[PDB]
Amino acid sequence: PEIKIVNVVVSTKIGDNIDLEEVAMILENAEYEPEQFPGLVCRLSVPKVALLIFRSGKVNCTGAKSKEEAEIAIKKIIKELKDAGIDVIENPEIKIQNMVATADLGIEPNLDDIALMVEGTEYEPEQFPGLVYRLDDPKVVVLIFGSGKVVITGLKSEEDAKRALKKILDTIKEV
Amino acid sequence: EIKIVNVVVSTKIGDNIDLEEVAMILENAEYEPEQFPGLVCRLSVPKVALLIFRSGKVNCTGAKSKEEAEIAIKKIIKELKDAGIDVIENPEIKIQNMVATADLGIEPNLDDIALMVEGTEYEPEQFPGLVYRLDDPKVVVLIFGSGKVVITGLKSEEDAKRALKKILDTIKE
Amino acid sequence: PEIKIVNVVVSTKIGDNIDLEEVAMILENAEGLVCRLSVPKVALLIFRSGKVNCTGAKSKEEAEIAIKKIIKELKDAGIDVIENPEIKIQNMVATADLGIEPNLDDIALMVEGTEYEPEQFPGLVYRLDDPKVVVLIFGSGKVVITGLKSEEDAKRALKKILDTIKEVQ
Amino acid sequence: PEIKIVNVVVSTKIGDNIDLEEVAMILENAEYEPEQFPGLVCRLSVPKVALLIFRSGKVNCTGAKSKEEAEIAIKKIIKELKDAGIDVIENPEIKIQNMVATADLGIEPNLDDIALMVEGTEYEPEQFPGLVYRLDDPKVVVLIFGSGKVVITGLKSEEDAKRALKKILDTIKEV
Repeated sequence: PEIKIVNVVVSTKIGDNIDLEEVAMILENAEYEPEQFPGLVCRLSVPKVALLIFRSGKVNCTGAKSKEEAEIAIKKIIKELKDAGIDVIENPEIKIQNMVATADLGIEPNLDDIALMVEGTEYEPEQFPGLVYRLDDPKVVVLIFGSGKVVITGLKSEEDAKRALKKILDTIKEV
Repeated sequence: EIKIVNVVVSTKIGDNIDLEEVAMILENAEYEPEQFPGLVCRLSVPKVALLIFRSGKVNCTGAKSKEEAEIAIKKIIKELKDAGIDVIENPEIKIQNMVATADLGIEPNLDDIALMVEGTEYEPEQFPGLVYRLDDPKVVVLIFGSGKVVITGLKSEEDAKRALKKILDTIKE
Repeated sequence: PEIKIVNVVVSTKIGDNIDLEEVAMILENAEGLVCRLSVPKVALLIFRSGKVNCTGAKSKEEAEIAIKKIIKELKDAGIDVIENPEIKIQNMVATADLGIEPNLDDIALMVEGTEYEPEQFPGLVYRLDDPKVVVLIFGSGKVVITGLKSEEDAKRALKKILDTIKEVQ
Repeated sequence: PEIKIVNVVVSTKIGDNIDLEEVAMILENAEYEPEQFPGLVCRLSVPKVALLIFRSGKVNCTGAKSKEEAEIAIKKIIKELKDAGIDVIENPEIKIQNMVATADLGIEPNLDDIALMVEGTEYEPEQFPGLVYRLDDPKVVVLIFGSGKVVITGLKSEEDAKRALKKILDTIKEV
């Protein structure tokens, strides 16, 4: 009946007008094909994250379990580039773009009843698992599974995750 | 390329509905006034469910189309009217939601998309498929590794096509 | 404080390998090829490459109107054009009011990446790295933010500016 | 067109754990409000330069016409603190952090032309005088006025100011 943040998506900027051809030589597991895509994708083994680095120096990062874990990943790559003589932003702003939270309702819900009794939900066991439920405040998408597991996506903060859960729990309560 | 798999519809069938009597009239009707104030009636063929309130409000799920829902509703209304309940004979049926499906034709790289397209969420350990929430039109899109796309929150088949176009354009752009 | 977008610069592509000398025949006004519209009041610079640059629009949508209107003219004269081309914001000017009149000498000493020299230019110049913008701060408290690619970035820029200036006064 | 340096911003470190209360006791024109702001401000009249001094020993100095002028001012302050019995480094290295350079194009530029034809420029005469032009090498901000006056900021060296001027001139030439 409590929020667990399980993954975050973060944006940052680690430099300006970066030479991606040089970056691709420095970094490990760096995929760079300028004829096919503009960005460079770096998949870190430790921590287990993927980073997309643009010539502008903007970076998108997926896979981290938390902001702090994304921060380690980002700063590890900043150090690699700095050490190789790239001009970097050494303590970048790490902005949360998305958070994914889980909770367990503690009961196995009847998704057919929810789908019929709660407005703005959909459910089609043949097409996808679980029930989809969009909230307007906070602006999230909620997935509720037969196990009682709940997944909240689109979140901007842990506080919003808490607000989301209250609303979910209060709506399910009638049912 | 858009196929509608289910609809959710609403209607208004009357004003002062005695749910206890409705429960006597309809087969397989779930009514427990203390727990929830609405009556549930589930049909097996078609696999369609109605929720009926004392206010006369009706919600309906499980139908493949608005027309199939309308047939379900009309049948139930006739049972109630014949028993003596004051109901509206031809109520207006309003689409509240849909599940629409499409195929990309390719097996997409969801990792790339989650990395490359802002406003998407992909966490395969939680849920298969990428979640892509839109505002114009206001829909939730799920994209699967197979290339299957499910579009939910729709109010019409034409918003589905707007949604699908924006999806395809974004994954290109 | 609220941000006002005062101008945008947008780029697009209306095709490839345009013959500019024959474009000046179709579009009234054409000094690549410079074209000036009255409604909306915008200017467009078209290269043979197909690239278009546009200044003067209040918004992306105003620019979109001007580009679409000149596309529809080129189309009819037999030039091969893209009808709904992707338009991209290249720059903006955003303005805000701090809500206080700042001490520009205080900021120039106490905040790094600022310069101030009233005899050469009015206002204090403040460079940010993320978002990568140039900010002009005036004694009136008025700020001008340039180098922007989005309104979200203008919001992010102002938050950082206000926060740094709160630390000064 | 020739570069004139009009001002410099310099930094240095004058010691390790400087007692700012005692610095305020001896520097005339010293502003120190530790509850409001951690640094001490000293504003010199001759020459018109200002210093910001931190407990870390970090010093930032604005107003000087040159690095040397700034160093002279800093050493005068150091002598007072040394004379006062405050532990200071007597031979600090003065680092240029910023400079304002000016030049004259020799022509009265058509700023509207430049705003259209040169990328990374902005011009909004109702909001500010001059056209704003950012360079990435050297990393500077340039303001160009209808008079032909050019101001270059963000400079780390006089040599970089010259390199900036060549690029500005080359750009205007193409317009």
